[PDB]
Amino acid sequence: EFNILLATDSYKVTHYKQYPPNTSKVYSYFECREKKVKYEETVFYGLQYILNKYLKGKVVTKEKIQEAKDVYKEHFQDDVFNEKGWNYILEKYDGHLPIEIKAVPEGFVIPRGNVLFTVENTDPECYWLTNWIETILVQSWYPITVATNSREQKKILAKYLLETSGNLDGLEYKLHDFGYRGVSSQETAGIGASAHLVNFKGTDTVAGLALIKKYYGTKDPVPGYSVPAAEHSTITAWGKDHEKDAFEHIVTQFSSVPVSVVSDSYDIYNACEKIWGEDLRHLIVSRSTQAPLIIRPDSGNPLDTVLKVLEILGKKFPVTENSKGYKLLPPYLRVIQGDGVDINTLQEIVEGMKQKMWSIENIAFGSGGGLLQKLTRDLLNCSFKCSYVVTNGLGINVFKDPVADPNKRSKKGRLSLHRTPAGNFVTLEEGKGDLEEYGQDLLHTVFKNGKVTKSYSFDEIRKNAQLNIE
Amino acid sequence: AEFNILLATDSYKVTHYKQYPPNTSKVYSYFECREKKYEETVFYGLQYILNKYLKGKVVTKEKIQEAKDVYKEHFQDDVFNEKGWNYILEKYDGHLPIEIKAVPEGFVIPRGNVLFTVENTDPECYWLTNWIETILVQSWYPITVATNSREQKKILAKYLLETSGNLDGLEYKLHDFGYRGVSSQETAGIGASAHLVNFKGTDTVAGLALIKKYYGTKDPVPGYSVPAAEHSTITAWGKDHEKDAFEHIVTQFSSVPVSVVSDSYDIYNACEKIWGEDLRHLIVSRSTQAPLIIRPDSGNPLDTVLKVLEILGKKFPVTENSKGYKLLPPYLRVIQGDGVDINTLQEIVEGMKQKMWSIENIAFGSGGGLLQKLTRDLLNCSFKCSYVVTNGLGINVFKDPVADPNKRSKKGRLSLHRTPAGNFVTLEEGKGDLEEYGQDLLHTVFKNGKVTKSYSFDEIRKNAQLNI
Ligand SMILES: CCC(=O)N[C@@H](C)c1ccc(NC(=O)[C@H]2C[C@@H]2c2cccnc2)cc1
Ligand SMILES: CCC(=O)N[C@@H](C)c1ccc(NC(=O)[C@H]2C[C@@H]2c2cccnc2)cc1
Repeated sequence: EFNILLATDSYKVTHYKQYPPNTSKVYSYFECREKKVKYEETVFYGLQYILNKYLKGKVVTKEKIQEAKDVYKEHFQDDVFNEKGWNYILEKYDGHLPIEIKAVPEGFVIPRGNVLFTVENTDPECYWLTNWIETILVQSWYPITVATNSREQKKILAKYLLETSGNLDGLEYKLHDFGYRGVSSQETAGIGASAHLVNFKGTDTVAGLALIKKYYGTKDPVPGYSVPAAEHSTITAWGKDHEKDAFEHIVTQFSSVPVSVVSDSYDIYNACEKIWGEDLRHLIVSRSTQAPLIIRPDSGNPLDTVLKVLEILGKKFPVTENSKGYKLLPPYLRVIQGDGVDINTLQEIVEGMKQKMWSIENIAFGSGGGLLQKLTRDLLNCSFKCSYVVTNGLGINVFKDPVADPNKRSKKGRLSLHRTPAGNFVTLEEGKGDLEEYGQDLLHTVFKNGKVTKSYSFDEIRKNAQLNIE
Repeated sequence: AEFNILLATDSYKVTHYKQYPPNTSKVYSYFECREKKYEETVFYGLQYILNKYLKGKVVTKEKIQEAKDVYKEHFQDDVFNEKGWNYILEKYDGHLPIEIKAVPEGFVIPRGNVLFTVENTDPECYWLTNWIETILVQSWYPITVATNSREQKKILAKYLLETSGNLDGLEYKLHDFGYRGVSSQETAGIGASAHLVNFKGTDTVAGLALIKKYYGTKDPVPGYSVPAAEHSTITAWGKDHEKDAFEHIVTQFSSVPVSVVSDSYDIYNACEKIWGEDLRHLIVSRSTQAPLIIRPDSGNPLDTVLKVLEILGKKFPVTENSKGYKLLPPYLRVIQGDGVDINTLQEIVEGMKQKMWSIENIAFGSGGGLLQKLTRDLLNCSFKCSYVVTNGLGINVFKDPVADPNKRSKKGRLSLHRTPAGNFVTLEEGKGDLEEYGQDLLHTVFKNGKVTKSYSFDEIRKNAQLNI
């Protein structure tokens, strides 16, 4: 089981001995520092999961202190572990962290370079605890980056949907999470899935559903939805020469709901032209508007394959023209490109579809790796730094300012986020927020002395994270 | 609020029991790092998955009811295999009627070879094999971290041997800094443990517990670290008191090696004026097993390394080694942790060599590059069904997409063999049964809810060793 005393970077175990003597306060903040996709604004999401799962309640025990002591004595080949400091938290506070965390509400969309959350110790003895928990808190970069990058792809889809159709109907289902297998772990799967679900309602990553339910909650039955679908194994197990039968059995089994059938197993073109287009057409043209056949390619160049499929289908099914003058497949027939989809290639497919006058109403996208795995902490320059210290009754504004990288320069003093008269955000430095020139601080206390003092519903988060779209 | 395997799959897999050919009794599948840099792969991390997520009673009455309620709402239709999961509950007491045979953990295998196979042991559970594909495919991550980390050990070994004549302390030349740069607490432990198959330097503590609990070592810990400063422990002293911070830290860690981040304001000024003059006397006096390790952390990774080495060279006695390469005094080293990945580490060792600096003078730290900036596509980690039994007839199945031939999967029952030349080969269409040459290298690791074969972390370390 989890032990906070073993959930930090090794070197942090040694830091209590490095601060100026008589330091009573170490105050730190997190931001997405200002740097082909720009990501000028970020979705703040995921901290509440960290607060509940790892920082709330009795997190220090005598067994946990002892387990850490023996581990670090071997790991450092020396005694540097602060047994005294951890025992103090256990005796004085029943193992509850004397820490205060202030954060902007979850789901809020804030421009780059603004304070998102602050961390400070409430007990002078625990000056070292602020940066101990940097490691566990900085991991919030991941739900932040997934939610931000997913929202950016919703902007792309929203542009082209409206451009080629004049409406945003079913925008919530145009980007589907297929990333469960392509992530580093079961926990990353739940965190990442949940962050995509702030923007969309389509997910195959089940892990995300339980995480939202336990850490946020919803008034809705489920946070995300899926449809019956096929894989190479459920097609190929019939034998090459029985591909038609596989398709016939699958589409008949799921006739009252939409069904995705992967048709690239041997020859995507033959499957669309002959099998769906000739041989099984009678089962396809009969389907409900609420229950279409979603044809799925999974190989080759994403744009070219998508195009080639749409024309092959256009030449075997009645392709109507809309109010914007864009080619639209019949409702009982849809498409899903779930291969090689990331923010870049998604932009390319929808632009290439617009150029060949194909409506975005015809396709939905599936993304795995590019959605939940192909992201780093550099993408948004998610960083945690110390901005203020109190040593021997004196408070000072501290920061890093490396000569070779001015982008690595951090903020000074006590910070606050404010709403400007023009309706924007400004981060105030050096305690200037106390004057409330631009009203009250937008950061709220979300954690204080082992207690989660403010929680957000996933419904509030979704609303806060909405697209401007005007 | 605990782990439920019925909710641990891709949603569409919940529907596949209704899609396989009628009267299918067996579904046999395998894993490989498909062929296209990264010629061979370290097979690592399955033992973690089997023990944590697959062994024992993974099915309970409450778990079936949890999954049923969710999937009803998730699909807005009843497509859940209540009967099929209750069958595993009543018959096997929630144990998985699955058999998994894998190549030994740590084994270095070339691309496009069978690494592990999965099949159902009961005909009612034909659907079970690929339900657990999602959880098993996640083994891509420990495999890829272990493979990419071993690849950087190859680069480091080449240049350390070239500039010093030995491979001394190679296991300490690439240190894990990735704990904050990963996506979760669970990823940190899997990833940190995967780097520790090749190295012994880590700041990702989460990796030690995983090793102790799922693999084990003769030694008390598989990974080691030293005291080190951070910008907060420097900057807290004030901009004018960088020398006081430095002095205090090097004094606190006087008898052990200590890393001090020196770029807070001006890396070059901390090297020439502070370390090179004002505190020089506290550096020249240090023990060979307790040096000062200067840490640059901004600027161009190679230029900074060289400019720093150039400065320390003009303030500290630089000597020529057995290979004719510049070596700093034993009480002084450099750690380059910023912007280190496989490509940049190459550029830095490449660059240092041309400038006649021994790789003895430097250790590298890698965060995101080592544990995060990796994907399933790096080694093309894939799980596919190669064999089925329908109406008592065993048919060899595969996929061969016209658009991509590199996506073609293997057919029939597989087995892995070492040829007499010493290379490897995967036998398809049940050809293993001929016993042409050598025994199958895939050994049963899982059977009917039980982990049948295990490896210690020391065994895995042995297997994953470089040739030289
Ligand atoms: C919910 C409203 C709706 O009707 N949504 C539509 C748009 C929709 C269309 C297709 C799918 N599923 C697939 O394609 C799955 C086979 C592919 C897959 C999953 C996981 C991993 N790898 C591949 C899901 C939903
Ligand atoms: C074990 C034998 C030995 O002595 N190894 C040497 C090579 C060694 C040298 C330096 C360090 N640690 C550092 O520099 C840490 C400050 C940097 C850091 C850590 C975590 C996250 N971000 C940055 C660790 C080990």
